[PDB]
Amino acid sequence: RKMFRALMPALEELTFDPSSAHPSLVVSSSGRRVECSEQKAPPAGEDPRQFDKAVAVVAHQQLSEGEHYWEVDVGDKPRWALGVIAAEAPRRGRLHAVPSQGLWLLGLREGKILEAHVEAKEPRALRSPERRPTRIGLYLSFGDGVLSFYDASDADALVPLFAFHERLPRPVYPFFDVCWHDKGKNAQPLLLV
Repeated sequence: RKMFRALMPALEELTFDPSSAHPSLVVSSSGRRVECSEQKAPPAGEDPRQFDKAVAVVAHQQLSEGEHYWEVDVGDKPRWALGVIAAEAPRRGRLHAVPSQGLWLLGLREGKILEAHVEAKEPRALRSPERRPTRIGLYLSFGDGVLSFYDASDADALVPLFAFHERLPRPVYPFFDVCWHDKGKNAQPLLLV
C-alpha cells in the first residue's frame, strides 16, 4: 500500500466547471467544492454541455494522453459516483452508466455499497472492505488504457478498489456525480483535494 502511494504522479490540478453543472448544484471554494443547493431548482440551460438529469459536473480540464492522478474527498456522503466521461458522450437526459456509452464510474449507495459500473445490466458490488473510505484516488493512464480507483483515506497509503482495463477513448473529463439529496440525507459535498 505504501508503494502505490509513492508510484502515483503529482496530484492533478482540477476545478469543477460551473457551466457543466446540473442546475441544482453550486460550485465554490475556487472550484474545489460542489454540492446541491436546496433552494429553488432552476431549469437547465440549452447548452448540451450542462447535465440536466444527472446531478453531475465535470472538471474544466480535459485529459487526452499521459498519466494522471487526482483525489476526491467524499467523507460520510452516502451516495456518489466518480470517474470520467468521454468528451463525445451525451450529458443530456437520463444517462446510462456503462463504458460503452462513455461513462467509467465507481459509486457508492446507501453509504455502504461500493459498486463498479461495469458493462452489464447490474453494477458489480465490491468489498468496502474494512472501513468506509473518506477519500477516493483516481489514476488514469492512456498509454496503459486503464482507470483505477483507490481508497486514499490514509495519507501515506493507497488501497486498490477497482480498475477498468479496456482501452480508453480520448479525450475524457473527470466526472463527479453528487446525486439527488435524498430528502436531505445526501446533502454532503464532493471536494477536490
